[PDB]
Amino acid sequence: KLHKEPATLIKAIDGDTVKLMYKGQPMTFRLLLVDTPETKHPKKGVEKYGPEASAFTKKMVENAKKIEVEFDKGQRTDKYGRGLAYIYADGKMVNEALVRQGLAKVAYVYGPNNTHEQHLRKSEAQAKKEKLNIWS
Repeated sequence: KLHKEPATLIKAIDGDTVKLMYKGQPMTFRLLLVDTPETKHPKKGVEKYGPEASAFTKKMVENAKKIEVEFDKGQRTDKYGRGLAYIYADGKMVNEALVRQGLAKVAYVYGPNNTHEQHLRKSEAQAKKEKLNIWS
């Protein structure tokens, strides 16, 4: 079973990445299962909707009373040393909120870190149906 753990916001970095104090250690977290438009992307630097997805993740974690991280059941850090997790701001999953607004698409999923994949795909199908942001 997955469980939520407390964390503290240090800084939002991009739509898909936030730095948190987790267990008294500063680290960078990559949001599981979502691909956002980026402002810190190699070659293609600032993409269309990159500003807007960065601003949305920043506003959601900055205004939160409690942030929690939920690891999935496979590896907990990627090859760049980033924590791989579902991030919750006051009980609402940031990964799902971005997909529901059309500011992220669900990533190509493989491997054991796939628990909320069907939930996110349902939210993406709704954002697409409503022609929101990435899908307008």
